[PDB]
Parts: sequence; C-alpha cells; structure tokens
Amino acid sequence: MATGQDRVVALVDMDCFFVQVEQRQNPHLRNKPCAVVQYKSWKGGGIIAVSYEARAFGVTRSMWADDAKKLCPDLLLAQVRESRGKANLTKYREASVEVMEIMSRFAVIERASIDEAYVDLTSAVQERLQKLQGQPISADLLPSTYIEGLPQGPTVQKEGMRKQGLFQWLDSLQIDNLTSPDLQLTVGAVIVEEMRAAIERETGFQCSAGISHNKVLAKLACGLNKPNRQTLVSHGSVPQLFSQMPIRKIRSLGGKLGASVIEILGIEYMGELTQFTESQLQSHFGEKNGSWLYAMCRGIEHDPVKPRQLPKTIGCSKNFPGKTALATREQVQWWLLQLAQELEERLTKDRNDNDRVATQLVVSIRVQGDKRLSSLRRCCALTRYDAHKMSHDAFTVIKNCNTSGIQTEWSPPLTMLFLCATKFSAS
DNA sequence: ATCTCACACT
DNA sequence: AGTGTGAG
Ligand SMILES: Nc1ccn([C@H]2C[C@H](O)[C@@H](COP(=O)(O)NP(=O)(O)OP(=O)(O)O)O2)c(=O)n1
Ligand SMILES: [Mg+2]
Ligand SMILES: [Mg+2]
Repeated sequence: MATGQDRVVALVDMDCFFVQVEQRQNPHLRNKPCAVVQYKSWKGGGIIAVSYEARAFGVTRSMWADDAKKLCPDLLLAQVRESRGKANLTKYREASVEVMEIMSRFAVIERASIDEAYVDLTSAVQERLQKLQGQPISADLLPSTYIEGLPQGPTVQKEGMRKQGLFQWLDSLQIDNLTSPDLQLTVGAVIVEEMRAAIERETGFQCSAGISHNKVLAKLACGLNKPNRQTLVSHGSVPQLFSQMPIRKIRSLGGKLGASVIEILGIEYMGELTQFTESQLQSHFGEKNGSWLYAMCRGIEHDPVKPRQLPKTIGCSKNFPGKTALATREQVQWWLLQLAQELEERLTKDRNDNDRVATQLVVSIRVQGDKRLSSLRRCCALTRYDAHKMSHDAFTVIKNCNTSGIQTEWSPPLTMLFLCATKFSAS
C-alpha cells in the first residue's frame, strides 16, 4: 500500500504579514503591540492583522480598534491606504511579490494567498541528496526547525525542547538510504531554512514554514510553531498528531463539511476517522469526500502543488452595510466607476508585467434583506481596459435587478458591489 | 460592517 | 452560465 510519502512539500506563510509590511516601512512600530486596520472612523476601524506582541494581550483580527485599545492601551495602529473611497492593498500586494519571487528561485511555487505559498521540493531534494555525497546532516543546518512529536522517552525551555527533538531525529537518521522519506523531509527542511534565510535577508520579513509529504500536512505543520520557526511533520508523527487534533483544524474541514463529519459520525479528532471504512465515509459525505477523508486521516493526500504564481482573477469590491446601502441609480453608477478605475490600473499593471489580458468581466451585487456573501452574479465581455466602459457595461447587466418603479431610486438597496476581471489568456 | 481569492456543483 | 463553499 502507498503510504503518501512520495513527495516533499512545504508551505511558507509570513508572520503577521500586513503588520510586518508596515513595521518595515515605519520602524517606530517594530517589536511593539501594533495592528493594521481599515476605515478608521467606525469604532476605530476593523482589525485585519495583529502583531505577536499585541496577541499576548488578546487582540484579534475582526475586533474593532476601539475595543482593541480596551485590551491593550499601548496598542499602535497602522491604517490601510484608502483610494477612491475604498481600501487599497497595493503595498501588501507588492510586498507579496517580493516574497514570491524569492521562493520561485528554489522550486515550483503555488501561490495560495497573499502571504503564503506551497513548494514542491521533491526534485530539489533528490538533487541535493547527490551533491552532498553521503555526509551527515549537522544540526547547524536546521537552526529553526522543530521535529513534531520529538523529543520522546527517557529541558524546561522551548529552545531546549527544540534541540533535543532535533538531536534525536538526526541521531536516528538513515543517511545510508537516499530513498528514505524521513531523510527526504530532512533535506527538504534544510532547503526551507535557506529559503527562509533568503526571504528574511532580502526583504526583512520573517515567516514560518511547514514541511511534510502533502499540502494539508505542510500547512498544519506551519502553524505548529509560528512565529519565525519551521516544523517538519513526518509520516510517522501523524497517528499521535491526529489522535487529539480537532477535525476543524485540517484544511477544507473548517466549515460546513467538517461540522457534519463531527455531527454525523459523533467524533472530535482526526484520528477517530480511521475506524471507518472508505465506503462508509463515502455514503455519508460522497465519493470524493469520503475517499479524501479516508486517506487524509492516515496522513495521505494527493492534491498537487499547482505551478501558479499568478492570480487567475483580479477583483474589486465594496460593501455598503446598514444605513449606507445605495439607493440612487447614479449612486450605483458612481461606485461602479470607482471600482472599475482601480480595476483598470491593476489590469494595466498586470498586462505589462505578465503578458496576458483578462477577457471577461464579472459583476456581482447583494441587496439588503438577502443573506449570503453574494446575491447575484452576471458576466459580460471585457474588451478594453477602460474604466468608463467597464462600469457602464457592468451597469447595463444589473440595471434590471432594480425592482423600483422609480427613475433615480434603486432598491432593494445594494449592500455590496463586486467587479472582477477573469478568463485571462496570453498576449 | 475587520476585501479578497480558489474551486466544486449543477 | 450561475451558485455555494472554504479560505486568508
Ligand atoms: N481574513 C483575513 C485574513 C488575512 N488578511 C490579510 C492580512 C493578513 O496579515 C494577511 C495574511 O493572513 P494570515 O496568514 O491568515 N495571518 P497573518 O500572516 O497576519 O498572521 P500569522 O498568523 O500568519 O502570523 O492576509 C485579511 O485581510 N483578512
Ligand atoms: Mg501569515
Ligand atoms: Mg496566510
């Protein structure tokens, strides 16, 4: 049977990313409790990134800054730039590009968010395993690596635990066997140290990293020892790792599916899924899910690292909650034109940098009284990077959503506007 | 109401 | 084509 040990995969995720970006530009904020907010004049603004000094006081994402200062009175704040009446994340997108290009020097990268990327190191490990003869792997090659599940068997501080575990790992390493999966992950972890040293040297940003045999495990491993540390999760660490791992913490199980696994099967931890046959899991959750759950609770997962460093979509949105929803026709025209103008400058930059053009425009709205994130999506042809054409066209395809008999009145008031360029192709 | 992106289902 | 889910 195939033990899900064919690959070496890392996930690298920046530490409190938006905060690091502001702290590098504004040294006043380094090594202090700070957070990043947007739109300051409602409850100090909503918090979108929290530094680790501020997390020690309880400050979280999604809190209002005014409530955040209640937990942490010395908290310093940085506010997202605002342009055309809405958030502008250019600074963070450009800092993201810095990190992704560096990681792209080492292996194939799958950009998975603005601050993290999966790395398929299988080939780079095979290559490294031949350039280093058969010589041992010194602990000095892994100065920030944790071996999950170690130390074991017959120090009271965290670095002491780290070293002892690493020591036990390396001492037990079969450097004889170029094919041993634990050796492979170790070499992968040496490379990830270098990758993270380069990221920090060249950008000033610290980050953490998971190393394992698949994307789900590498991501789990990444969070085990955040910040500024990397974690190797061997296939053999999985049974004890999963035996008390809440199901909701595994990637793609944090929502409705993970809740129904918990409710239907009557279990709390990943490891309890092993009691069920694959056909049982498939009866409850479908053939693809039951099969994915059957393999995943044994540490096995085959989703590949997609070679993709570039977004497939480029989107633009503003929500208009509560009293602020839009009820004029020309109010809806104006905000569409604001969204299309940011879209145009981002699309122009993308065409110049990446040699591709978006060919479809996706317009989406919500209306007060609805429930879900979106209430209505419609598409149209994107033939010119012209903000006025994009907004006019986007209006045309939604203007019948206006149930109002009136001319200039628009309602159910629009709680949300979303424009998204997509279906790119080479140019 | 703290703006984004990917993907499966149909 | 359009909806729903999951995520950072
Ligand atoms: N819901 C979210 C999640 C993240 N983000 C932005 C700001 C985050 O700093 C950046 C990366 O998100 P994140 O990786 O989930 N956690 P972030 O790096 O702050 O902190 P760590 O927990 O990763 O150290 O995405 C956001 O704007 N809205
Ligand atoms: Mg992060
Ligand atoms: Mg992240």
